[PDB]
Formats: sequence, C-alpha cells, structure tokens
Amino acid sequence: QIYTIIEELCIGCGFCTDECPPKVNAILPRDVEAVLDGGETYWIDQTRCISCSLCFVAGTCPTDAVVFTEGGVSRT
Amino acid sequence: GFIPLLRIAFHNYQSPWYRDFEWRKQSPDFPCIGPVKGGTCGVSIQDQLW
Amino acid sequence: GFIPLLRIAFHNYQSPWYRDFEWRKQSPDFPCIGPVKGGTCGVSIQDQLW
Amino acid sequence: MARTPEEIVKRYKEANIWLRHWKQQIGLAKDEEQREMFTQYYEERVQEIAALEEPYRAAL
Ligand code: SF4
Ligand code: SF4
Ligand code: SF4
Repeated sequence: QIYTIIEELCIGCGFCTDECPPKVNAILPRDVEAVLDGGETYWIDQTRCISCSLCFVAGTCPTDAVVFTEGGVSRT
Repeated sequence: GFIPLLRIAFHNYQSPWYRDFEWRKQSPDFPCIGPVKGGTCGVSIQDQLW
Repeated sequence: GFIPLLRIAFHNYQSPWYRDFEWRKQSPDFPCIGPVKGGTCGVSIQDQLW
Repeated sequence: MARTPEEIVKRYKEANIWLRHWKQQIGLAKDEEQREMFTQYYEERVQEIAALEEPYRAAL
C-alpha cells in the first residue's frame, strides 16, 4: 500500500506529520516560498515511509489530503 | 457572554468561514490548524467554551 | 530579561529544538508553523524581541 | 442518471486535481513498481478527463 498527500488541498498544519513515528520521519515540510496561506506543505517521502497508515486513519486533516491507496484511492 | 455558546451550538463542525474554504472541524478540542489564512487559533468547541 | 536576546543571537536560524527535527527558521518574523509537535508559536526572532 | 452541469464541472475539476496530484507522484516514486502503479492511475485520470472534456465544455 501507499499513502500520498494531495499538495493542492493540504495546508501545512501538522496534524499528519504528527502521527509519523519520529524515528522514521516520513512526512515532511517544504517551507517558505512566499506563503501566508497554508504556510507549508507536507508530502510523504516514499524513499522512507514504513506505511503504518497512521496518518490516514487518524482522521484529523481538515482539508482531507491523506490519500491511502494500494489498488484504488479513497480518502473521505 | 453568550454569543460563543451559539457558536458552539451551530458551528461545531462548520462555520461559514470554514465552509468557504471546505474545512470541517475534526474534533471538539483541537487548538488550531494555522498559520494558514492569517491564522486560525480558537475555532474549536472547547475554545468557544473558554 | 536578556536571555531572549541571547536566543536572538544564537538561534535566529536553528535552535536545538529545531535542529533535532531538521527545521530552519525561514524568516525573521513568522508567528509559528502550526500545531505540529505540540505547538510552535513564538520561536522567531521578532517574537523573541517581544 | 444525467449528471447535472454542476456535477460534470465538479467531476472535471476533481479529475484534474487527481491528475495533477498523480503526475507529481511519478517524480516521487522510489521504485519501478510504485512508478508503474502511479502511471496507471495517471493514465486512468487522463482518460476520465478526456471523456469529461466535451461534457465539461457543454456544462460550462
Ligand atoms: S503511512 Fe506510516 S510511515 Fe508513512 S507517512 Fe504515514 S505514518 Fe509515516
Ligand atoms: S493533516 Fe492534511 S492539511 Fe494537515 S499537513 Fe496533513 S495532509 Fe496537510
Ligand atoms: S501560534 Fe496560532 S497558528 Fe500557530 S500553533 Fe499557536 S494557535 Fe496555531
């Protein structure tokens, strides 16, 4: 399975990167390229993402962007 | 003193500021979601109680 | 009173909290970067000034 | 089910967001299997947008 983040909907809140086990640090924060709005964005680094589907099943992500797929995507 | 209580009763899930953005409050006690749109601290129901 | 001036002098870009997460302060006056890690309001050098 | 002009516009915008999203993932794929899987989802969204382009112009 895969867990991607829609970078148009995401607002750089933190409520995701918050799940990700520190040791793995899969969710990131590309920051500041002239932004008030959203602040930053937080894409999942595939090169290192244990895929515990923490992020996605924790519910909290206002905009709804933590995708969650494997053979067909569904968020909410 | 009671206008925050009407905000709890109507806007626990969506206020009209949230609904223009498509936002959806995901729980009753979250602190914020900001710095987006200037900042959002204090929209949850727990905060309206305070 | 002057400990925040030392923090301005040393940690305008990275402090030990920041460096541990690999973060970097992108401007001198941002208010926060949101609710992650518990909350991050007030780390910038303009805030340390206040 | 005749999808209303608003539903056609909504679906065309959603498909473009996904397309946009999916394309980006190609850059981030860490292996060939993940890249192929993304590529399949991108191609499915290209076909959906192509099938929605004429209805979308009419709906607009
Ligand atoms: S799926 Fe697991 S490893 Fe991947 S970003 Fe989410 S919490 Fe981290
Ligand atoms: S919870 Fe949603 S909006 Fe917030 S950083 Fe994660 S993906 Fe982005
Ligand atoms: S300073 Fe404001 S936007 Fe930042 S975490 Fe605190 S309440 Fe949220």
